[PDB]
Formats: sequence, C-alpha cells, structure tokens
Amino acid sequence: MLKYIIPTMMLMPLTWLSKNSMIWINTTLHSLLISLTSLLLLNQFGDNSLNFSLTFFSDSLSTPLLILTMWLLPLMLMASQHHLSKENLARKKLFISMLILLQLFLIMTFTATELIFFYIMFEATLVPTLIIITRWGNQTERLNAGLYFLFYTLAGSLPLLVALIYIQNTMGSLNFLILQYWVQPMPNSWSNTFMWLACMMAFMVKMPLYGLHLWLPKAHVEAPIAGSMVLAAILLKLGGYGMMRITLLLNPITDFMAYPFIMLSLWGMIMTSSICLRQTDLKSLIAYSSVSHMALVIVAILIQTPWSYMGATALMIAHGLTSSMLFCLANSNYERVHSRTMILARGLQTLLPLMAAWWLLASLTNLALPPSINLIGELFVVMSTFSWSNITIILMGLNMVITALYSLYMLITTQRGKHTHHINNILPSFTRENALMSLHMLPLLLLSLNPKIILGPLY
Amino acid sequence: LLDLIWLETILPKTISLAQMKMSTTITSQKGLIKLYFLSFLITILISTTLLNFHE
Amino acid sequence: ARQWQPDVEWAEQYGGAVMYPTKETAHWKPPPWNDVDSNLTLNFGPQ
Amino acid sequence: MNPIILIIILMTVMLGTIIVMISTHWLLIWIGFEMNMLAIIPIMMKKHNPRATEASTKYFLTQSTASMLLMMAIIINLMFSGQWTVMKLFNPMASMLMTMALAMKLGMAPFHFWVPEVTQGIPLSSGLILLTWQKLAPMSVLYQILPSINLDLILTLSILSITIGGWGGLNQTQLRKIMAYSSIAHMGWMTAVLLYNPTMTLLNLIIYIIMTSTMFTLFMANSTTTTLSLSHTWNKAPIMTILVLITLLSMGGLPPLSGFMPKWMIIQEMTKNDSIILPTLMAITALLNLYFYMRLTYSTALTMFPSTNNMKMKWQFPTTKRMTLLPTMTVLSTMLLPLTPILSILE
Amino acid sequence: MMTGRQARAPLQFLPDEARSLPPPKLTDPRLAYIGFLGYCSGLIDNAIRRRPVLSAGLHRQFLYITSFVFVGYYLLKRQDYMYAVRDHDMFSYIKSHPEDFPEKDKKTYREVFEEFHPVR
Amino acid sequence: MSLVYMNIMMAFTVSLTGLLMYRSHLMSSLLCLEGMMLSLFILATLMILNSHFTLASMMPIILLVFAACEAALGLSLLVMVSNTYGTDYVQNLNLLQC
Amino acid sequence: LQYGPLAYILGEKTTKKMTENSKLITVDGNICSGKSKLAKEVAEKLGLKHFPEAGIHYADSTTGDGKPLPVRFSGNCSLEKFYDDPKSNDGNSYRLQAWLYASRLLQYADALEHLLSTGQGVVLERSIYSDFVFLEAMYRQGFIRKQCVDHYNQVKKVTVCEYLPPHVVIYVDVPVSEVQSRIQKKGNPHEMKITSAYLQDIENVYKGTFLPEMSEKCEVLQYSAWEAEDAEKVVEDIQYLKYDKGPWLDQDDRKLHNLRMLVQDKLEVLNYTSIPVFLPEVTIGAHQSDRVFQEFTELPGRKYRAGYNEDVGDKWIWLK
Amino acid sequence: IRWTCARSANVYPNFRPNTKTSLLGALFGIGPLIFWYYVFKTDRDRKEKLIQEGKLDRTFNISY
Amino acid sequence: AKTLLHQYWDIPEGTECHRKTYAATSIGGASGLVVSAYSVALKTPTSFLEGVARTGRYTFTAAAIGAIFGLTSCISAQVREKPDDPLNYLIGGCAGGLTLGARTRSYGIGAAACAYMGLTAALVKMGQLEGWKVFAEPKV
Amino acid sequence: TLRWQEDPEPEDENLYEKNPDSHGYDKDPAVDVWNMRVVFFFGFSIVLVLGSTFVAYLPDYRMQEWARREAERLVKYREAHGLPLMESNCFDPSKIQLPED
Amino acid sequence: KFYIQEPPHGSPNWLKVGLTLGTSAFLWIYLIKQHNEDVLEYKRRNGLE
Ligand SMILES: CCCCCCCCCCCCCCCCCC(=O)OC[C@H](COP(=O)([O-])OCC[N+](C)(C)C)OC(=O)CCCCCCCCCCCCCCCCC
Ligand SMILES: CCCCCCCCCCCCCCCCCC(=O)OC[C@H](COP(=O)([O-])OCC[N+](C)(C)C)OC(=O)CCCCCCCCCCCCCCCCC
Ligand SMILES: Nc1ncnc2c1ncn2[C@@H]1O[C@H](COP(=O)(O)O)[C@@H](O)[C@H]1O
Repeated sequence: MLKYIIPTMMLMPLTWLSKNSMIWINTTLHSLLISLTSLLLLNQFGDNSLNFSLTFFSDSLSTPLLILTMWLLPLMLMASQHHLSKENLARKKLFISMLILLQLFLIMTFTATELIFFYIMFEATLVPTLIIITRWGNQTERLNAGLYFLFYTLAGSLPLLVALIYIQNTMGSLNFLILQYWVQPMPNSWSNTFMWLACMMAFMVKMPLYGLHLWLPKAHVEAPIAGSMVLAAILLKLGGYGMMRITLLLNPITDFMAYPFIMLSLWGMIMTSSICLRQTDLKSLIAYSSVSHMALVIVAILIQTPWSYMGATALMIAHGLTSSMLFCLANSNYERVHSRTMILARGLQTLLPLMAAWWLLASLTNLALPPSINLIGELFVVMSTFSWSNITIILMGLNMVITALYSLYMLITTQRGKHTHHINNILPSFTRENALMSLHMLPLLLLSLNPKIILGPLY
Repeated sequence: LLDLIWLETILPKTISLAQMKMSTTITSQKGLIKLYFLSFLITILISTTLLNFHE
Repeated sequence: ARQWQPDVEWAEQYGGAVMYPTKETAHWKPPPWNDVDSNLTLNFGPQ
Repeated sequence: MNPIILIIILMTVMLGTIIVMISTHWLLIWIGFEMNMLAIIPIMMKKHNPRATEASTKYFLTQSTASMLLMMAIIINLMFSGQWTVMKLFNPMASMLMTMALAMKLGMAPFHFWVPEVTQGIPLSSGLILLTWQKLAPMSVLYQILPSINLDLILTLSILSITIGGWGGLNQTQLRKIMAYSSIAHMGWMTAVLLYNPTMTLLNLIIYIIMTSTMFTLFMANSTTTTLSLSHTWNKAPIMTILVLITLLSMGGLPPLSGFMPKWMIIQEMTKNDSIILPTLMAITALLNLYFYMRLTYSTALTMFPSTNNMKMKWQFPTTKRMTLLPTMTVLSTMLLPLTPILSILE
Repeated sequence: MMTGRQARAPLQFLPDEARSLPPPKLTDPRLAYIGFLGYCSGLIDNAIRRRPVLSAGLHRQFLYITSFVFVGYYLLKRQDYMYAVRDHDMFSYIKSHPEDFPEKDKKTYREVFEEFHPVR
Repeated sequence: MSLVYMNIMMAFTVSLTGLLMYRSHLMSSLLCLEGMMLSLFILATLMILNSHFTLASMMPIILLVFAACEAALGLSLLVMVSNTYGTDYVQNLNLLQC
Repeated sequence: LQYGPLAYILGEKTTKKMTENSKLITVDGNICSGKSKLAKEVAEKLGLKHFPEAGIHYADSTTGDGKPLPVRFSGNCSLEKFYDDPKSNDGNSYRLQAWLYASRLLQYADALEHLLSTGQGVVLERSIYSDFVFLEAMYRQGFIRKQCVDHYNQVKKVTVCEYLPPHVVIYVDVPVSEVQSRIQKKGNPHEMKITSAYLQDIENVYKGTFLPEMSEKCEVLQYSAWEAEDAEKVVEDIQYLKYDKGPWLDQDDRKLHNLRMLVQDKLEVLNYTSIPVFLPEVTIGAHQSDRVFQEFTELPGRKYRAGYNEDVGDKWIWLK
Repeated sequence: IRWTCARSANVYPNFRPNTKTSLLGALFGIGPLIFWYYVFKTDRDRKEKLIQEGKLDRTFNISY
Repeated sequence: AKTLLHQYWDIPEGTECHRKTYAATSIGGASGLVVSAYSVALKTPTSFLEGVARTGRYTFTAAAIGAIFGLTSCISAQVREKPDDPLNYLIGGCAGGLTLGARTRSYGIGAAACAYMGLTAALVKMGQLEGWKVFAEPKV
Repeated sequence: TLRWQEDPEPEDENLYEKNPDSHGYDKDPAVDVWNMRVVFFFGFSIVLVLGSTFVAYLPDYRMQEWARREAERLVKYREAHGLPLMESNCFDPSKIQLPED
Repeated sequence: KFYIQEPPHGSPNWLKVGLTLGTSAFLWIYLIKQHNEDVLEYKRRNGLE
C-alpha cells in the first residue's frame, strides 16, 4: 500500500510549499490523480485477497471504502474552500494538512492486517477530527462537541485494546490472515461475555448504537462541512470494519447474546426516524437519519448472514455518499441564509431550480428508490432480517413508512411553498457548488449499473 | 423525554456530577501541616494494624 | 455569522481560584502575579 | 544567587543522585539522600519569598520523616540480616518502613499532601528540578529491592495515586498544581508495573521526564504561571500554541503520540500476568487525566482568548530567553511511537 | 530482566558479542525516520526563534540531522544486540530443559472433534 | 530478640507519634525528630556492640553527624519564618492553599 | 547574545565600570517647565547623554528602521483626541497613559542597561517613579474610574519592586499661571484645552505624596523656574552633593549582575505589563487582535527577527 | 431563534427529576424494549424447537 | 481486615442469615471508621462532640449499608434458591443504594447508587465464580 | 465603558458584483477559470468516464464468469456418466475417522 | 542599513558555523569509519567472505 501512502505523504509538502493563491487548485488536482490511481486496488480474486505485504492487505470489503475515502477528500476540499477565504494562509494550510493527515490515517486504518495496528491508527484518526471540530466550527457548542465526541469513543475502546492485547497473549498473533485459520470457538461464560462486551462496545459507540448516539447530533450542527462530510460518510464506517474484522473471533457466543443490541437498534431506529419527523434543523435531521441507517447496519452485521453482509456493505457506501451530499445541500442553504432553521427559507424552487433538482435527487436516493444501491443494500438487509425472524418485518415496515415521510417533508418545506418575502440574498448557482453536487451524485447513480464491486467480501 | 433528558442523564451527566463532587471533596484542603501529618499517622496505623501488610 | 470567540464572561469563568467554587473556597483569593507576598526598652537605672 | 555557588549546589545534588545510583551500601544510600535534600533546599529559596519558605518547611519536614523511616528500615534489615548489601530485604516490616519512606519521598498518595504546595510555592525551574530529578533516586532504590516489595501494598498505593491525582487535577486552575497532580498520576502508572517488569517502569519514567521537562520548558519560555496568561500566549506567538497543543495532547495518552507508547505497553506487561480489571481502572483514570488536559488545551490553543493592548509592545522584541534543547525534547515527546522497540536498550 | 546478563560486566554499551552481529545498514528505514526527526527539530528551531523556516541556518539543520542519525544508529545497534541476546537465551534454555517442555503431535482434521453452531 | 531493643524501638515510635501529631510549634517537632534520631543511633550502636562488628562502628556517629547536618538546617528554616511571621506557629503556616 | 552568568564567572564586574561620573539623573516637573533642554543641558557638559522623553512611539524608534509606527500597529491611542475630549467612552486616555507607562519602563530599562554596561551616567526625563501623579490628575477630573486605577497600581506594584531609584532627581517649580500662559503661547491648536484643575492637581499630588517618598530613596533638588534657565548653578549643585541616600551603596556585584540579567531581556521587563486583569478600556477583540497581528507581520522588517529579513537587504541568512 | 433555542437547548437546564418525569421516562424507555425482547425471544425458541425436530418445512430454503 | 472478607466468604451464600449480615456489618463498620478517621484528619471538626458525631454518623451509615446488603443477599438467595446467581447481589446492591439514599436524604443518589454498587456486587460475584484476581501475582 | 473593543462583524461578501463571471472559487478571474478547468477536466473527463471504462472491462471480477465455465464443464461430465449433480457430502465420506458413540 | 542598531545575529559569525561544519564532518567521518570497522569485523568474526 506504499503506492498510495507515499503520494499522500508527498502531497503533504505540496500543500506546504504551494503559493498563496494556488493551494486549492494544486491540492484538488493531485488528490484527483490519487483518486484515479486508487482504482488499481480492484485486482480481486474469488478466493484470495490482494495481500500486498506483511502488514498491508485489502480484500473485496475494504477496497470500496478506500476508493470512497480518497474520492471524498477532493469533495471536502471543494466544500470547505469558501468560508476559509478570509482565514489566514498558514491556518488554511493547517486545515488542508489536517484533512490530508485524516485521509492518510483512514487509508492506513482499512488496510491494517494486524488488529493492533488497526486500533492504533483507528484512533489516531481521533486527533484531526477533534481539532477540526473544535477549531473551525461556528458556534459555542463546538467546545461541548469536542467532549461528547471524544469521551464517548475512547471510553468504548480503552477496554477493547486490553481485550486485543489479551488475544495477543492467547492466540499468539492478532494478524487477520492467521486468525482465519487459528480461530477457536468461544464458550459460554461470564469472562467470554465481558470479552464480547469489550470487543463490541467501541464500535457500538462508533456506529453509534441507540442510547450511545448523543455524540452524533451535537457534533454535526456546528462543524465545518469538511468535518461534517468526513464524520457522516467515512468516519462512521470504522464501526462496520470493526464488525467485519472482529466478529470472526466472537463465535458462537454472538448468536445468543446480541438480542438486546438488536432490540435497542431496531426500536432506536424507529425512535430516531420519529425524531426526524419532528426536527427544526437540517443538520440534526440528517444526523438522526444517519443514526437510523447505522442502527440498520448494526442489525445487519449482528445477524451475520451472507445476504446481510452484502446489504450492510452496500447500505454503508450508499448512505455515506447520500449523507455527504445531503450535508452539502444543508451547507449551501446555510451559506445563503446564514441560519439552520428549516422553516425560515422556504419555496426555493421558485428561485433556485438546479438546487431543487439536486434536492429531489437527494430525497429520492435517501428513501431507497430502486434500482439505486441504497435500495439494494436496504432490501438485502430487509430479507436477512426477515430470515432471522418473521415479526422483524413489522418493526421494519413502519420505519420504511417513516423514512419516506420525513425524507420528502425535509425537501418540501425547504423547496415548495410561498417563498419568504424578507429574504433577498439568494444568489444563483455557483459553478463550484453544482460541480461538487454532481460529483457527489453521478457515482451514486453509476454504481447501480455495476453493483458487484461494492457487494462485500463474499459476493 | 428520552433523547434529550434521560439518555443524556444516565450515562454522561451522572458521571460528570459524580466526578464534580469527588474532585470538590478531594481538593478542599486547608493547607495545615498538622492535619497532613495526622493523616500520615492514621494512614500508617491503618496499613500496619487493619490491613496487616507484614504477613 | 462568523466564528464565535470567547468573551470576558468565559475568561472570568476560567479566572477563579478553583475550577468549581464550592462552599469553602469562597474567600480563596488568587495568588499574586509577581509571586511576591518591638525593640527592647531597657532602663539603665540609678542603682 | 551567586553563579559559582549555584553551580556548586547543582553539582552537589547531581553528586547525591549519583551516589544513590552507584553505591552498594545502605549508609551511602542514606548519605546520598541527605545530600540530595540539603542541595535541593536552597534551590527553592532562590527568590526569598514567604511562599518559598512555607514550601521549603513542608518539603524539609516530609523528607526528614521519610529519611528517619528509611533509617529505621535499614537498621531493622541490619539487625535481622547482619550486612549492608543493597539487595532483597530480610524482613516484611523493614520492607513496610522502606516502602513508606520511598512513597513519602516520591509524593505517592496518600502521602501526596506535600507535592502541590511545594510545586506552587517555588519557581518554574525549581519545579522542573524537583519533579524531574527527585524521581530518579527513589526509583533506583525501588528497582534494587523489588524482590522484597509486598504486592498488595504497592498496587494499592499505585491505584490510590492515579485516582487521587486525577481527582485533584480536575479542580485546579494554577498550572503548578496541575503539574503536581499529573505527576502523581504518572507516578501511579509507573509504579503499578514495577513488580511485573521494571523495564516498563524505567521506560515510563524516561518518557514522563521528557514530557514534563518539555512542558516546564514551554512554561519557562512563555513566562506563564496561570491559565489566563497561557490563553493570552496566542497573540504573542502561534507556534507556542501549536507546541503546547501537541505536547498536552501527547501527555493525554492519544495515538500516534509518544505518550501512548509507555502506558499501552504497561497493559502489555499486565495482561501477561492475567491482571485485567486493574489496567482497565487505570485507563479510566487516565481518561480523567485526559479530561483535565483537554480542558487546559481548550483554554490555551483551540480557542483564542481576548488580549490586551500592551502586548503590541511585546511584538517588537523577539524571545531572547534560552530554551534548553526545546525542539529535541518536543520531538521526543511527540513522535516517538514508530521507534517503540527502542525500550530494549533499557534491559 | 536481562540484568543477570548485565551482571558480571557492567556499563557496557556494546559488549564483545555485539561486534559479531550484522550492523544496521545506512539505508535502514528507522535511521531515515530518525533523520526526519532531526530535520523536524531543525525546522522547529527555525520556527520558534522567528526565523525563516526552510533556509535559515543550514549548519544547524545539518548538525541536528547528523547528531540524530549518530545516536539513532548506536541505539539501534544496542536494540538489535539486546533482541539477539533475548533469542539466544531463549534457544539456550529451550535446549537445556526438554523435560518441562515436551513435543506435540499435531492431529489431522479427519478425527479431531469440533462442534458446529448453526447461524440462522 | 531482647528487652532493651524493645524499649528503644518503642521510644522511637513514641517520638514518631509525637512528631506526627503537632502541637502548634515547629521547633518542638524538630526536637521530636532529633529524639527519633537518638533512638535510631542508640539502636544501631547497641546492635553493633552486641554483634562485635568493629568495622561498621563508623556508621552510628556518622549517622549522628549527618543528622546535625540537617538539624541546623531546620533551625535555619525557623528564623526565616520568624523573619516573616512574628512567631513560629504551624497554624499560621497555611498561606499555600490557593 | 552578549552577557550572561558565564561573563560574571569570567570576571565582568559592573562596579569596576561605575566611577564618580556614573550618576543616574532624571528631570521631571510640570507640562511646560522648560526642562526640555535642561536635562539635555546636563547631557552636553557632564560627559553624559540624554534620551528624549518616552513618547507614544519611542519603541517604534528604538527598534526597526527607527521610523515611528502608525497608530494601529503601536498604541491604538491618541494624545490629541485625549486633549480634545478626555471623557470619551472608549477610554482612550487610559490607553494612552498605559502606553506611555510601558514606554517609560522600556526607556528606564535601556538607561539602566547603558549604565550597567558602560559605566556612564544617563540623563532621563520623567522616570517611572514620577508617572503615576499624572494618573492622579486623571482621577481628579473624573476622567477614569476606580478599577483602572486599581489595575495601574497592580501593574506598578508588580513591575517596580525589582528596580532602583536614580541618583539625583531635578524638579523645576513653575506656577500654574505662568505655565498656562506658556501653553497659550505654544501655538499648537491641539493643546488649547488644558484645564487649570489639571495642573493644580498635578502640583498638589506632586508636592503632597511624591516628595515625602522620593526624598529618602534618592536626592531631590527643588529648583525654580527663573533659575532653571541658570545651568551653572544646577551643575554646581550636581557636582557638590553627597551620595549617601538611597539603596545605591548596598549593591554589590552579584545584585547588579542579577539586575543586568533581568534588564537586558526586554520581555522579562514587559512580562507583567499585560497582566490578565480584564478591563473594558484595555481589552482588544480577538478578531481585531488577529487582524492587527497579521498586519504587523507584513510590515517590512517585522516578519522575522532583526537580522533575518530578505526584504530589507540582509545577506548570508542561509549561513545565519 | 428564541423558539429554536427553547426547543432543544433549554430542556435539560430547567429539568428536575421527580416522580412524573422519571415514571414517564421509565415507562417509555424500557417498556417497549422489554416487550419486543420477549416477543422476539419466544419466537426464537419456537422457531428453534420447530427446526431441530424437522417439523419446519425447509425444502427449498438454501438462500439465507 | 484480611480475616473479615475471608470470614464473609467462608460461609456458603444464602444458607445462614445473621452471621453473614453481621460479617457484612463489621466490614462496613471498619470502612466507616477508616473514612471517618480520614474525614476528621483532613477536615478539622469544630469540636470534639461534633467530631465524634460525624464519626458515629459515618459508622452508622456504613454499618446500615453493609447490614442491608448482606440481609438482602441472604433472603434473595434463599427465596430464589440459587447460590451461584449474581442477580441476588444486584438486588442487594440496589437495597444498599436505597439505604444510602435514605440516610443521605436523596432519591437520584439512591437510584445511581442502586445501579453502581449493584454492578459492583455483580462484578464481585462473577469475580468469585470465575476466579478473577484484583492483585495478580507475578508469573512472567 | 464598552467591553472588549472589537471590530464590527463583517457583512456577507457577495461575489457577483465585482465579478459577474465568477464560478465561486476566488476573486481573481484567471484563478477561477483555471480552478474550474482543473476540476472539470480531472474530475469528470478523467476519473468518471475512464473509471467507468476501467470497471466495465475489468478482467473477470472474482473469476465469476470462470465460475460459469468450469461449472459448464462439470455437469457436462456428470450428466454423461449417470453421476448425481451434487452430493450431500462435501468431502469424501470414506476419508474421515468418525468419533466414537 | 535598515535597523537603527546592529543586531547580534545580523552578522555571520564564521567561527561558530565553521565549528558546526567541522563537528558535522567529524561525526559523519567517524560514522562511516565505524560502520566499515563493524562490517569487516563481522565478516572476520564469521568467515562469510
Ligand atoms: C462507553 C462506556 C462503557 C464501556 C463498556 C465496555 C464493555 C464493558 C466491559 C469492559 C471490561 C474491561 C475489559 C475486559 C477485557 C477482558 C478480556 C478477557 O479475556 O477477559 C477474560 C478475563 C477472565 O480472567 P482471566 O482470563 O485472567 O482468567 C483465566 C481464565 N479463567 C477464568 C478460566 C481462570 O476476565 C477478567 O479478568 C474480568 C473481565 C471483566 C472486567 C470487569 C471490570 C471492568 C468493568 C467495565 C468498565 C468499563 C469502563 C467504565 C468507565 C468508562 C469511562 C467513564
Ligand atoms: C466504488 C466505491 C466508492 C464509491 C465512490 C467511487 C468514486 C470513483 C468513481 C469512479 C467512476 C465511476 C466508477 C463506477 C462506474 C459504474 C458504471 C459502469 O462503468 O458500469 C459498467 C457496466 C458494464 O456492463 P456489464 O457489466 O454488463 O458488461 C460486462 C463486461 N463486458 C463488456 C466485458 C462483457 O456498464 C453498463 O452496464 C453500461 C450499460 C450501457 C449504458 C446504459 C444504457 C441505458 C441508459 C439508460 C436508458 C434509459 C433507461 C430508462 C430510464 C427511465 C427513467 C429513470
Ligand atoms: N502620563 C501622562 N499623562 C498625561 N499626559 C502626559 C503623560 N506623560 C506625558 N504627558 C504629556 O507629555 C508632554 C510632555 O512634553 P514636554 O511638554 O516636552 O514636557 C506634556 O504635554 C504632558 O502633559
């Protein structure tokens, strides 16, 4: 994986040695070159993963996440290049350096063969997001957003690391190419129960699980939108990678223990859909929708069937793209009106038609319109959860009503109706904004034609 | 009722107020050295007699 | 509109003697900034 | 203070520490400890202030009590053993008295009632000399007598030290009391692993010394002893805010910084002995330490506090102070993780 | 815990057995990382004293790089010497005591019993 | 062991409880400290004289010597308080609390 | 740099260099006492030299090109707008006074460094021990409030305890009517607004509380306005004084070495000027502070240290 | 802005846990969770005891 | 104090009531004396009578905590007839939490104490069952 | 008496007045044109269409088409010799040591 | 002549930079000589030439 890490660490001086007016152009161009270069990871076989070296490997699972990450960096760079025009040049380079370091830690996270390495850089990712959230926000509560985001996640994983070290004393190696053959069944005891809890709770917090989701809306209604997109789209996927790398070792005790987690996830996804039905802020509504989607992903990986794994990976990637572009929509609205209220700016279809079209496409892809990959993943998870038990479909069915009901309503009061009379600073569409929106939207439609590249490690 | 109060109460706020009270009670010392050496004496007496650490 | 910045109320919230003013630490003044805080009458008598 | 007399005093305290390091006799150990005491005493009284006199009186009384307990432990060991070699002790009560003496000398809880006032009443360089150089000789003595150390006593003192240090650091605005309680927490983290692998104790001591010296050098460079002045440092220089942010992130225990290097491997030498709940509890109290560290970082660097109009004058003069090896110690305190196996040089 | 090995002959950075080991090459990645650490330290000196960061004091940067590389090379030599000592004592004790560490007959999968738990 | 050993060590811990419980005067605590050292010296000298250890006979007196080398320091740590406060009461020594 | 503990170990004693000439002199009085040349008179025939009085832009003159800086970079205050409306809401008067006080601290530090380095007496004007009287006038017109005076007393208390009073202090006694007529014939239109109570309170606090503390720690000679133009009588009073008053005799080589170590580091001197006592008159907004700091960064000769600027004509920076 | 601040940010600071609030939170927080847990539990034991004895028709169920 | 805990664990659980209750009461009394001695050490009582009143208050509170905890564990294990079940200890922990809330005159403190030392009692019970060690002896 | 003297809060800067041809990148028109050309060339013309051509003609992902062909052989074997299509035993039932019951 | 005074760091001290260059060259030469001594002593100590 040295053919992508070295470009990132070599682009680091490029954003440090660039001129006073060509930082954005050079960084965007070279990040797009890295994004094209990243397509070589798809040399996948039906039996063996592409094991690059001793400490780097990438199966069919992590490759779409890597492609999403280093396609996501230029979108973040375009989405965060407006409000930082008055910011000092050294701090502009600091922000771009923070984004570059976050990408580097993310790509090193998904390809770490050893689980200790994966943990170490999986919360080396914690420093840049905390710095960006606390420094480049726009409200007072960002200070509180630096606490609840941090002291949740670490409190889930400082047990977990100990458990990982215990496996290093039990199996003798935490390598994932070894542990697929050296894995032993887990007996039923209180010690194995607490080992399962310690190995589960960190990524349960990082999804987030319902009850532990309080850090997600408080860290999204105030972030700079580069931070909002990286948090919603790719930073929540570390929990999914933790599931699909850890659940091999936790069999068969997971089957008769994950009942309250599934109950909490299902009823909390119902609750968060209902909370989306009665929200006043765009950012909080999108964050609670993300909570519902990650609760669905939690159920999908907890029932551990192959169809569920396909649906979980597809839903993860599709939800990441959709939530990132929804946050782009909300950022455009907050840029134009300087507020986050939903009822303030209404009837923008009368003034902005192309943003209305992007709103319509975002809302259609949010409620899993076929044949998009969101519908593919959601349908596969629906069938897998029906295979787990029958009555679950009832607990799905209401949600599939509610996940439509707000998804259009959040559109309608922002786009349809009589426009607000005392608002007159609604500028037309900047080409940068619509270029970013199309760069978000076109891959999401394109992946529907060829879904087999994002269908998990067992397609 | 649930998202804004009770889930916000059970995990983070109870812990924060518990650490608030504990840290208030720990560092309200008056700075007297007679009390400090009395504390050293009762510490030595607890370690020697009650705990029986010379077994 | 712009980024919020701390005002004098936040800075004077951080300006106490202790972080959390309890019932005892009310007369605790902050320390100084520069870290700086009967001759015997004898009678040579007549005798 | 006279420079020649100050140099003689520094040579005396380093000579006392070296005497404790190199001697194979208990009397020479106590002589080196007495020289250490008598040479560090005037370091605190360089400014001739009543606060310095109060701190010196408290330090002298506590270390004198520790020295007398150490002498009684030595005499008990002599009477039950008949020799003077610095090795395992031949009595549990002598082990008790020496452990209490070394805990009093180190400042480990519940004998932590002298470190914050002593650190607060003295200047920054004297605090550096105290909190760095006084944590070498008792660690050497505990390294020598670890066969005879009672397990329950040292583990209870360690967990009490970490909990008390975190709870103390949660409620202090002064920088020096924050340093003292952080030193207690690091002391507990360092002495919890003493009986399992003393190389981990030495490694954590080295990293703690490097980080604490880095922070005290930054405080000396900014000439700040309060949280508000530390916040006001943003207008004088942004680079100072960057280094205080990265260093105080390093002492929190975050990867990929160097402060995650010792503590994590402490667990690596405590899960091998099947001690599971103790590193979890100490990690939770490390999260408490990280919480007050995070509050301090919010004060100094991540939010720029309002300043005054006088500091413009300070913009016309560069910092002419002598920062002793500041970039090297900052780099060693921040990015020592990829050189983790270098601890094998301490065997 | 290697103190017994450092018991007879003390305060030796590199003993006579350390010369029989292959020294680290100058193209070792760890040495390059330590050189990068020295370069970053020189950059920090150019930053904190209000100097230009990339041109001022090339002699200081070269001195920092050389000193960091020197101490890193010697520390890496001590590290690999200690690890070789660890493995050699390992193999010596595992030759020395075969009664307390017997052999294992690795069975095939055609006869070892395993319990299959269905996922449904 | 014996009897005089018991008496001397009990004198040591009696003087320790005297030092560890103050009575509002620094120099009285210094006297108790020198009493603890007196018990230490007496115990060490008696232990040597019982065990015929000739060459260790330097250690008691030197121990004694070093004690004076700190005890005067305690006296040197008294008048400085008397150079700031009128008296030397320890309950007046509570300035270091903020 | 140039001096340190190694130099004192090497043998650099400051008491070797101070002969009978090394007398620290400051001349202070009313607004237009006529001392403006008189102190300079003591410069031009006693083998001494006299820096001008510490103005708003003295630090801008002693560092950099020597060209005084604009108001936004240094001071952010105006003496003329203070003279027009001294009861302004933004507290421009206190800002001007505080900048003048910091300028006086820097001036006294430079003079003491020159005295302890070359052994030459330096003539000054309105030293740091004689500025607070102006603020007392500022308190007796209703111009500033109680909290700002408390802040000034805190600042002076924490910055003056490390220094020494001068050798002699020269006062020129001018009546209020004479100096008022002099002000009216100055001709500058921005100083036509001085009230009589200003000078009356200046003289009242000058004679009431300043004399019974300055007369013990130093030597003060109360002159008169018509004899202030007589230079020969003043210089004959200077040469035939007994140097026995003040702490100038019980100061050995180590005390003056500590004084020189404190003085020659200017940020050590100016460290306690900006104490974190929060006042509405002095506190500057964070956005404004960042903008002003970035504006001062792009000024020529201020982006880097004093000898590391390629935009001013410095060579061999890569070897420095 | 007053209404949007009163909707979310001004709920906890003027909250006092009494019998009514705690009773409502316990009724609406752990009730449906317990109900769904028990329903899904007994469904799982019924399905498992049907499938181990061969009574559940799984003739064509090969995708899971 | 090494014999109080062992004598607490020397009797089978849920078999006899008053001896286990008095053992837990004695452990609580020792803890109360320790914490009251520390409280009168660092914090000066205004008088001798107020100091011994504080000592008696802490002793009574901790003795009631231990007695009710041991009692509730005893009748819980007797009624459910399950000696190897930590749910009895969780019920006893909530009983102790209600006791702490009653003696301190609070309710939210009572519920938080229910949760906290119920979890602590459960952790003690599976520590006894699974043989966990708080202070593990050195092996490697 | 005004507290913490601060510049007035700046208004929302508008971009279509000083430059009606601006694409929302910066103020210099050449910088805007170059940034627009760079993103529209290296984001759409370079990654989308060439990435689509790459993943359309990707060489037999996970040998899936190969999974047909060998299977197309295998039944062609066992439908010509009377063998069953697939067997209930994944491995050889004669090469397993059954544990005792 | 920009600055009003002569800054101490406004002139290149040739002795200091010469000593720094000489120390760096000495350290490098000692490093390569030590590496050569180690590598041929390694080939001598095992005979792997
Ligand atoms: C987000 C906040 C909540 C986070 C919750 C996280 C999950 C909860 C449980 C975590 C326990 C700690 C890690 C244990 C890893 C054990 C691995 C293992 O193999 O164990 C077997 C070992 C078994 O012991 P053994 O392996 O040494 O014994 C040898 C084997 N036998 C048993 C056969 C003899 O388990 C243990 O030793 C004890 C495990 C339980 C630990 C209980 C104490 C901690 C309680 C939870 C605290 C959580 C943080 C709270 C504060 C948060 C911040 C405010
Ligand atoms: C991937 C994970 C991270 C996500 C973010 C990724 C960022 C980087 C993106 C890089 C560029 C995009 C890469 C993926 C491209 C996917 C598309 C692709 O190439 O597919 C290959 C597939 C390949 O087809 P195939 O798989 O069948 O071909 C087999 C392969 N060969 C040819 C070798 C045998 O292309 C197509 O399917 C194209 C079909 C023809 C074109 C469409 C015709 C119909 C158009 C619509 C007509 C109207 C219909 C009715 C409409 C009604 C109203 C709605
Ligand atoms: N602290 C101060 N407050 C008010 N005015 C001052 C202060 N310091 C100096 N001045 C003025 O500075 C001038 C001194 O210059 P000169 O007239 O040459 O003596 C007079 O106008 C004084 O009133």
